[PDB]
Amino acid sequence: TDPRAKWVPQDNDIQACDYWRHCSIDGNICDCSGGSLTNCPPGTKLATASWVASCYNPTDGQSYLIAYRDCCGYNVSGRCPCLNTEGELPVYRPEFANDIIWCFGAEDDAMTYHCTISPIVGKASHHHHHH
Amino acid sequence: TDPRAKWVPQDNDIQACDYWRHCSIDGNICDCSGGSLTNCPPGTKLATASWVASCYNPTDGQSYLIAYRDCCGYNVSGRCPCLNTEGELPVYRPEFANDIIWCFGAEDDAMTYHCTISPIVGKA
Amino acid sequence: ADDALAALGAQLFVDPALSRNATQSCATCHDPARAFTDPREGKAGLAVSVGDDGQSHGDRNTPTLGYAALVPAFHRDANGKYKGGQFWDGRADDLKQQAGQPMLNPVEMAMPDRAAVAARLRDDPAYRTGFEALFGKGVLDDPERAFDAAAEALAAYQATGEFSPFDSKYDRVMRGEEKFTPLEEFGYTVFITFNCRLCHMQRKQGVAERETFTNFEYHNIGLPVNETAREASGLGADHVDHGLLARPGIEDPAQSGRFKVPSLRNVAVTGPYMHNGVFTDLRTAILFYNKYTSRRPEAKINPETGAPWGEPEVARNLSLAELQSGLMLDDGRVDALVAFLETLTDRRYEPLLEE
Amino acid sequence: ADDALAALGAQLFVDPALSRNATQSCATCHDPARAFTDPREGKAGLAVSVGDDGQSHGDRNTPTLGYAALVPAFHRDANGKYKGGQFWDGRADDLKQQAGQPMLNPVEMAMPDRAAVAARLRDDPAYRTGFEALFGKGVLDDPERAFDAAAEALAAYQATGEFSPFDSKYDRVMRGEEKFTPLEEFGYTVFITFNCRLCHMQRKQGVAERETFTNFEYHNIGLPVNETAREASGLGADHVDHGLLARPGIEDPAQSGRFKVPSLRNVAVTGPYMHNGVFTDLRTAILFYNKYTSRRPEAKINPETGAPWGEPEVARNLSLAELQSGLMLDDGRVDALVAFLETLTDRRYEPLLE
Amino acid sequence: QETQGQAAARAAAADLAAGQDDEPRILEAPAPDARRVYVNDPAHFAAVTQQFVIDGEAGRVIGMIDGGFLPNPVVADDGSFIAHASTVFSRIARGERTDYVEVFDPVTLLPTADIELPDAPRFLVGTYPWMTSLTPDGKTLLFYQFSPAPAVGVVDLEGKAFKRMLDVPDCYHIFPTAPDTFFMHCRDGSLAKVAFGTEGTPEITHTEVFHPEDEFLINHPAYSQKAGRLVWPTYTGKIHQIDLSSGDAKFLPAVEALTEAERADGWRPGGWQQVAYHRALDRIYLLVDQRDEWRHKTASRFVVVLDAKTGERLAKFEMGHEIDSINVSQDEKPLLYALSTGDKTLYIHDAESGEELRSVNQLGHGPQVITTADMG
Amino acid sequence: QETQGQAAARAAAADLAAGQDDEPRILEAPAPDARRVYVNDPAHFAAVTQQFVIDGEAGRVIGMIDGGFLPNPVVADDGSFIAHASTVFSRIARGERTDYVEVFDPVTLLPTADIELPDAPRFLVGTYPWMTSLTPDGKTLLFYQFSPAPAVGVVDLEGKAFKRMLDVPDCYHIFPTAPDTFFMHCRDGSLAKVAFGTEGTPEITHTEVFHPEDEFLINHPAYSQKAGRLVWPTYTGKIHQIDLSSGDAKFLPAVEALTEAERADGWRPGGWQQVAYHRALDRIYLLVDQRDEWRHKTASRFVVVLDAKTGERLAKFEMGHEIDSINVSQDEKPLLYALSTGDKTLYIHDAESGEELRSVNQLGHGPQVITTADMG
Ligand code: HEC
Ligand code: HEC
Ligand code: HEC
Ligand code: HEC
Ligand SMILES: [Ca+2]
Ligand SMILES: [Ca+2]
Ligand code: NA
Ligand code: NA
Ligand code: NA
Ligand code: NA
Repeated sequence: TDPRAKWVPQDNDIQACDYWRHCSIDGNICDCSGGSLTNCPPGTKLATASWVASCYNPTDGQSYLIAYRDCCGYNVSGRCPCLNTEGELPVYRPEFANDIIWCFGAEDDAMTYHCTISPIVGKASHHHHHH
Repeated sequence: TDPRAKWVPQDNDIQACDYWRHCSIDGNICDCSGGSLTNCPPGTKLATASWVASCYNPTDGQSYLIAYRDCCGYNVSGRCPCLNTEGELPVYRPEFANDIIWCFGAEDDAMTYHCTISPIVGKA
Repeated sequence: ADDALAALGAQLFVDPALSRNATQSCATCHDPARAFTDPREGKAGLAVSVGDDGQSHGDRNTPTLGYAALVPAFHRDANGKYKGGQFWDGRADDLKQQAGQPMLNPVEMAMPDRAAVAARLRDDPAYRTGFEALFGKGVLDDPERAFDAAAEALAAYQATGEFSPFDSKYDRVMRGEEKFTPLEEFGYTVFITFNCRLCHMQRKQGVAERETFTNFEYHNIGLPVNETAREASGLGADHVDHGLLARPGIEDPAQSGRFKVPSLRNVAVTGPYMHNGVFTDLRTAILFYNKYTSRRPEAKINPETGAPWGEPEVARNLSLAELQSGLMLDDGRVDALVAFLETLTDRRYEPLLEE
Repeated sequence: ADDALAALGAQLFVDPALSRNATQSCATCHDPARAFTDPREGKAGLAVSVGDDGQSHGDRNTPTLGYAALVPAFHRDANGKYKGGQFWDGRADDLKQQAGQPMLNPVEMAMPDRAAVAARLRDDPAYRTGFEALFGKGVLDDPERAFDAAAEALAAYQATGEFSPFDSKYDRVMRGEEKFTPLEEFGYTVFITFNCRLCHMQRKQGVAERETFTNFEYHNIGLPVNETAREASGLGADHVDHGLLARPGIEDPAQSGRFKVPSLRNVAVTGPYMHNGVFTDLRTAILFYNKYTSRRPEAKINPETGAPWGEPEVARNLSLAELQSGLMLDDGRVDALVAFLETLTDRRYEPLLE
Repeated sequence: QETQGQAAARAAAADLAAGQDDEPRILEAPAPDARRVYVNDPAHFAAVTQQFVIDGEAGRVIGMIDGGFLPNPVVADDGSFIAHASTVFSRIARGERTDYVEVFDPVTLLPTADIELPDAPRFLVGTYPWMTSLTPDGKTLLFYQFSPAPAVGVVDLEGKAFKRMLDVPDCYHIFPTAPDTFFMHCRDGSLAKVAFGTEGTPEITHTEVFHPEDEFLINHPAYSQKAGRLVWPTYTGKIHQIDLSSGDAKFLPAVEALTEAERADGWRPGGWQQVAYHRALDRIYLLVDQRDEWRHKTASRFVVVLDAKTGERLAKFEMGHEIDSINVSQDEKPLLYALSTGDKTLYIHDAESGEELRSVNQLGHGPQVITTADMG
Repeated sequence: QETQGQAAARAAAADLAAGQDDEPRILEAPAPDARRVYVNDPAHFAAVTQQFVIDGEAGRVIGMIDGGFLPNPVVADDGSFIAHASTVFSRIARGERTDYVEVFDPVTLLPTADIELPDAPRFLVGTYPWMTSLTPDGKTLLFYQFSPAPAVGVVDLEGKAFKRMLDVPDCYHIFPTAPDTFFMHCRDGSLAKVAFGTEGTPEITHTEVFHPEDEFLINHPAYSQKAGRLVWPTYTGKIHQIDLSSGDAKFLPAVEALTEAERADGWRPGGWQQVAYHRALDRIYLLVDQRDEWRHKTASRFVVVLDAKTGERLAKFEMGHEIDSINVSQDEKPLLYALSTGDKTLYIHDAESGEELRSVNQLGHGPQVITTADMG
């Protein structure tokens, strides 16, 4: 809760903003509006675009690439809001930028932001952000 | 601040929920989004319909008829929300009912609730 | 002196010597037994009145004189609304300016000119004493002064408590002397929450000291021509009564068809209604406003005729912002409004309510 | 024994006695110096290969054998997507079932029948020894057992580490043994954030142990006919390659025009690209995906011809949900993708990158 | 009493250690069941609004549905669909208004119908559940209109079409009893029975007057369609009960939810959905607290439970929060749902003991209405 | 010290006592002036949002404007109009998308233009002011598009019509310099000048690269169009200044908003609108605090004020609240506006002394962007 302090990941509670996979999430955690860690809630549309972060998992000491995806087509959930920005770069490095509504590719051209999922896609880190 | 205590009017600050004319207000006080006690904010539309309450004025000991009017056509202001229900009767006595969106008559058929004004219209 | 001027007006008011054939006084058409309106039947029923010639009908309904003395002199307010004045089109600035006009109007009292009114005043020793005492020796020998004095007297008489007694049930209830019935109370609450109060209350907000249930403004509420009255008046099938635009010096076409909001005091006993006496029953006058709010077919049908209300005499400048309120008056609320408007009757006319 | 089986497959793989006129072996078309693809220029360039008769050309491009051993046997998954198998249309279930097919294919090695294959095997004293040691005495006298055994050996050989060494720059970087350059890391980031990872990664999520940059699924990405290859193939201007629908037992019309997602390992050195070899340059292969996303007129044009890409050979079943991603690849991201895909080249082929 | 988020982290960590793959996708809500509860958030008259679908057993949001300005939610008792009557505008809260009904599949939450209501005919009012109502067969939605006069609109959900407006007397609310019949409450203190057809003036019969002009009947009566039971508190916690199960109104004896001593000491009901009724147990629940007589929409902290037949008090629960609305699940061992508008939290209680079991917070801006299905 | 609501009570009581009548009506906002300030609430990505128009001198809300999903506001510097580019959907957050520009009269707040933008071309992103920009003459609005690629749309406000999209390089933000010219910042670290006065593809020229690949320029640079000054901090508080006043980019000496010692002690800019620029004073204001390097979007409690010409620090203010965004009025004795997203409050400070003068609370759900006109 010091907002300016270095963020400290945990691996025990995915609805909390300090859960290790949420290291560059911006919005709301989908598990709090009827989705789950890596699935969208009923009625929303899963975007195909993504943003990446290398998130350190304190459990096994490894850094994993989390390719976030938005669940779109609904007004924002309002449950479990979180903004983290580990390795987050400005908009002109959009692969690592998180203010962008990443709803591209969602079915029915859905473009409104409801919540974000945090699936792992790889094990790697970045020049600009490595453990 | 005890929400269940008898409402206690004051005649010293119109932006507060216990201001005497707001005895049956439901919504938001217009003076807090660019209107005034008896005028709507710019860009909103003044309804012609009204609901009435008899509100005691602690300044002069008199009860006055306040014929509330909604300012309509904008999303709810979100500022100075208030809900009082002195004398407020259920919907089947609509002249004294305050959950109804009383936007009837407003220009451009505006029907969304923004805020409410509290003009006097008579002695009660 | 304030008393003496009014007492002179009292005599002139009932004096048929101020009409050409000496058949008609102000009291003929403004009958004190009928809230100062005209009980006499003419070719258009009670819609319009017959002049001293026994043949000429006017084109507008004779209004009460009760509470006319509360109306401001004619003026334009800053928000650009004309208000106040006398006659349904506000063409007289005030009561004094209005008073001479029936005397000289050939369709009413039909005196040829001021000198002729002065000659009738001189013939009466009581007028020579009463006028000379208030206005000076010789007043009756100067037609302009004699006529202006007569108008002053009449205007003073109509400013007396006799014409504006404030002794209706409404007034009594507001003094805490008695209470409305649930039906009268409902009626009052309807009147103040529906659109009626937007025009038939003195003020926009606050509390009026001597409420007369008019804001003295001018509105076109879109009434049709009263055909039988229009035929009786002789003004012709192509005539348009432009209301306030007929006042000399008003040129603004937006004023066409607007008439002065009447006080609703005594309305229950002063039928028929509106500027041309078009509706006989008070309920019908109230039902008229449902044509702007109700979507039912009956809303558009005049219950007195079984036919549509009719095209407005003046289609333009209607007060639609006020009239198209989005809520109609169901029969319970019309009943309540009737009940409430009957409480605006002066105590001495309460006996007329039964009939 | 596993070693012996694969070693017998190593012998078969380069043996032209498995072709009718003894002019060609597996290795002729899957040349180990070219990541097991075909370097020979025929009538349609390198798009299609010539068979043992020196004239017949196929209609599809010869794919690498590297990493083909990682592909699951053909099956339909629980979401009703078909996965796995061998050939561009998955018509073989696995490497054993596929190995026999070029041997008997008249447009490829052209042996008339299994008996003719068994006879050529019996002619070689080393094969009598090697096959008998593994499959028993007289295996070569029975054409069915001989041909099945030859297929088993070849499939065993292709499952050795030599075909799937996992020694590319990408493998080294994932082992933490070196780092991508900035351009290669940008390229990897583009690959995993744009639509490519929807089809060219083994798993939906988690970490793959032996990634080969394909999910083994079948997709119609809407490629045009390769006119010169289709001419060379002799299949007729009237022919339509229906992809997976051509697999016997597949009847579902939604599979028409879908082909197996290829592994992108060694992609930089196995041009030309796609099932018909239609694009010679890796950059053109990447740019083709911009046809579904960019609104620039240039996105409609094949840069190798200067003319429109051409209508899809099969109009229907296009993977539009995946392809119409709403984001185009500008030239910087194309450069980054090329750089990334170059890191998927096996160490022994790095000198081909040039 | 590992939390939902904790269990999920444990399971995700175990899938990661196991190398388990799963496809990111759109989830289906679990099958509707007796413990599903919906909470609607009118959001203090905001132009757009939210409904939260919740599993009351787990205390978990299982989905959401967006709505427009003061929409009216309905839930089919049999679990087959949910719907709402909603209003939107071409430029957020200005411009052209469109009123519409949407019907949603209760598992995928996708709209399966979107039915325009001509001439913007909905009554915009702080949300009263019985201002829009399903007939018992689920085939018709009935909604109230106030302007220009009281009327009821008829929407055919099976045909996905607006049918007609019925003109009614000066009456309010809509309690359907049959495919073609519903009751309303009239200003004169009667109920009106309205029986309607595709065309033609409906047959409107009034019942006897059943309350005086100075007893005020709340805007949120409870109505059990399957029981035909209309449970109607007044401001003093006197409860009228009307049995419509015969198809006509039968007036049952009145009960008092509060004792004479409690009323003398200031106890009155108060909140928004102040009353609930459990059909199988025939039990009435009422939000009450000590309050001044005109603080009838404030939250209350207590719920009294009474036998609907005898009026006998069965319990008085201390809720431990500022509760505005209550409702119950309609199964055995029901849940008592206690929604706090100020805390934006639904508290989920054992209805027999009163104990708070679990709670679901962050339910929008000003959540007020709880709806359940009576599936039994 | 009498508050606005107190003074309003006394005036109302005086009107009553005196019998003064007034007509209830729709107020006009006071004429735009240097101390009017606009606060936009993107409301944490909600589908509908609000803008608050405030008199900074009285600390009073003088009006509001409703918007759709992540709208971009613009304010004409001469006070003649305000406008936004906004996005709505036919069923709250689902269905057909419509993007549009509205222009509003700044006293009546009435829309004087509503211009549809074909094919839903806006970039939907947490609000960056210079992602939609007016040309200096006020006749053209330029907005950014990200999908399918960076592009800039040209809207004719005089003709009230969308004109065309301009294809650009891999670049971001729009800083207009003339009626037909604007600059953007490229991924490669150059700025691009885009000249579009002629029809067809614009003339696009790049500067030299002005920052390295590992120096990160924030999403909220300050741009004074009347000065032609682009003030662009990096994550460490190094400030790039580009002078666009000749129509071409000239790079001014870089300045450091923080000392080497403060940076070694953890000081970094952070928040949303981190930087403001006062044109007449040629003065730079930067929100800073001690933070980990990747907490760059969190609130800060300090503002440093520095001379743009020399880089000399003029002041460092403890703001006394968690501030996300700052801006300044462009008059003499300017106000320093300090908005807290978490408190939903705009704190209004004397820019000279840093002292807090007044505040305006309840500004929506998550307010983040402050805009002022430069009327001098
Ligand atoms: C022949 C019938 C008749 C006689 C006699 C008559 N009036 Fe009238 N009175 C009318 C009519 C008709 C109107 C409305 C005319 C119009 O609006 O043009 C009127 C209107 C007035 C009004 C304006 C009231 C209002 O609300 O606008 C006053 C005052 C008035 N009369 C006073 C007098 C006085 C004083 C006399 C005697 C000197 C008099 N009247 C004689 C028929 C008459
Ligand atoms: C927009 C202004 C306006 C509104 C609103 C309005 N009126 Fe009127 N009313 C008038 C005017 C003007 C007249 C005279 C019309 C004419 O005769 O040309 C009038 C006349 C009447 C009359 C006839 C009086 C007479 O002496 O002839 C009655 C009765 C009446 N109004 C009752 C009502 C009631 C009750 C309501 C509310 C249902 C109402 N009015 C609403 C303007 C208004
Ligand atoms: C004349 C050239 C040629 C020869 C010789 C040849 N191949 Fe192929 N190979 C191909 C072509 C072309 C394809 C793809 C054909 C298709 O998909 O229909 C192919 C496909 C395969 C595949 C499928 C790989 C994939 O990703 O789908 C395998 C395995 C294979 N070859 C192994 C062999 C073996 C083992 C031999 C020797 C018995 C062999 N090939 C001989 C040209 C040849
Ligand atoms: C919808 C699934 C899908 C997507 C998304 C996809 N591909 Fe492919 N890709 C394929 C299939 C299937 C083929 C073989 C197509 C064929 O030949 O019919 C292929 C072929 C290729 C080839 C030629 C490989 C070879 O050996 O011939 C390359 C290079 C390629 N893809 C790279 C990309 C890149 C880079 C992306 C992202 C820009 C991408 N793909 C997106 C399915 C996909
Ligand atoms: Ca009359
Ligand atoms: Ca190839
Ligand atoms: Na007539
Ligand atoms: Na005139
Ligand atoms: Na070719
Ligand atoms: Na087949």
